[PDB]
Amino acid sequence: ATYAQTLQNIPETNVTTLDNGLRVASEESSQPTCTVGVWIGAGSRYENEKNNGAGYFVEHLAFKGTKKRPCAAFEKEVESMGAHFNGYTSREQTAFYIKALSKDMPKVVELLADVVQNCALEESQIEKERGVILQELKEMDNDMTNVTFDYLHATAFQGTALARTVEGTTENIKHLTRADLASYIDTHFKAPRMVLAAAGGISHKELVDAARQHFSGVSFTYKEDAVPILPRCRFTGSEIRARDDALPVAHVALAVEGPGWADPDNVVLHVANAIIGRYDRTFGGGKHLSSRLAALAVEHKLCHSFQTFNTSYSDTGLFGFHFVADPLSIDDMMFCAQGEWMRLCTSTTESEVKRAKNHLRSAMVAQLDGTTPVCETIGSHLLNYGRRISLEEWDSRISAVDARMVRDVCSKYIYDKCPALAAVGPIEQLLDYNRIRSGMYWI
Amino acid sequence: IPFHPYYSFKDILGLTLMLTPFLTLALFSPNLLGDPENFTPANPLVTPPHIKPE
Repeated sequence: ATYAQTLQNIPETNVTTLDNGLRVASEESSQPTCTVGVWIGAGSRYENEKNNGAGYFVEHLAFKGTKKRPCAAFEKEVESMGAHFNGYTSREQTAFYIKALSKDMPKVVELLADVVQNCALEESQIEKERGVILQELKEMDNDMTNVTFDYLHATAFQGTALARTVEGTTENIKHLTRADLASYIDTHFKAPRMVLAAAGGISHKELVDAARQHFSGVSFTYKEDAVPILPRCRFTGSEIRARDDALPVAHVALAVEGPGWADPDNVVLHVANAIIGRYDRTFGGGKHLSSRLAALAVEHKLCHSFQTFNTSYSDTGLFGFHFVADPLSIDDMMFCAQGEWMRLCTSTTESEVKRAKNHLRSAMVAQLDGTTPVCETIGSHLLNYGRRISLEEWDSRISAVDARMVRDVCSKYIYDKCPALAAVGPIEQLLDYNRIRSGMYWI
Repeated sequence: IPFHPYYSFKDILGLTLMLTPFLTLALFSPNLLGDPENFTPANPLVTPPHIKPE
């Protein structure tokens, strides 16, 4: 029963829209258990300077209870049905979802609706979470990788909204008002911008009837039905070096502006990132690993790890790589890294893309390893790509990619481009933007 | 900072600045910095009345 076929067999993802704008979608499996959630098209990018951190503060309350069912009432009801509720909030995408028995499919939707709509926002709890978020910041600040990507955005998108952290400023957390969290919810958590997605043993029809029932938003004026278009974020070849010779290792991330969800090149970009891949000191492969960079990394003890990435966004994106190294091998590593990038633009081989494509498909499949991940793909696809994109399609697109294509596309986005750099730790060895800028050409 | 490109570039610039006067002098006023007394072949028997060092 060849791969090809198993692909065209996976049940189609159904989507139906309500009069309020809400879009309900789902992929039905025989699974006795399931996952359902609302993927809102909101994040820190929608926040401005005065409320940076709202969507995150709000994330901390969508679970402390609603108007109808207060704290214990909510938790008790949810804990007692063996369900798992949890979510997240990115720069331009927020999500809240539950993992429950396909049986409870309809009661969950009710619960979801009650959260996005009737958050209690108990002004008593607010002051508590305020101290919690402040505490999580102290912690997240010790996560070099995070510090490094935030900074990456901080300078690559300096001057724009995309250059803000999701968690927000220490001041905003200390001062946001119930009212602020209030309007945040009112302004963003809106039907035409939300997506009720589900995966598992669930009837799409049953799913949508339940949606109609509690997700009964009303829309009178045109304004309400409209989805705002965010102001464009300006990428800037720049660098931010936060140095502290006291930290054990050093983090380095370099990137170029990426196209954005909609753009087909992304496929090619992924196939490329698939060649250089990623590495880490516990990869059994060793000196024989296929990725030259990885291989080089191993042969020269160049880094405790490295990883490529193609972080997409609506209108923009970040295509780069990140590596952790010892103070004294930062240069050799950076050198080799740009080396492979230049190689991508100038000499990618068919054999490489062949391996890359296979590896990619495999990752593509792992993206749908369970109701939750599958669900996450739906919520995001609709939200980002507008519709759903089947593995059969992705797989198609991927197959079209070839060396020539990789080189052209990579040259297009990499060659002779002013990159964005972020470095943290004992970064004295790696140095000079110029020296790095010249690494952008010839290979 | 790495010598290159910071000082390799600075130095090249510097060279070109020194080069102008040096060539201007060389091409336009060749013997400006030189004594005209030295256009007279050495005469072991006569020290020029006006003899100054370079």
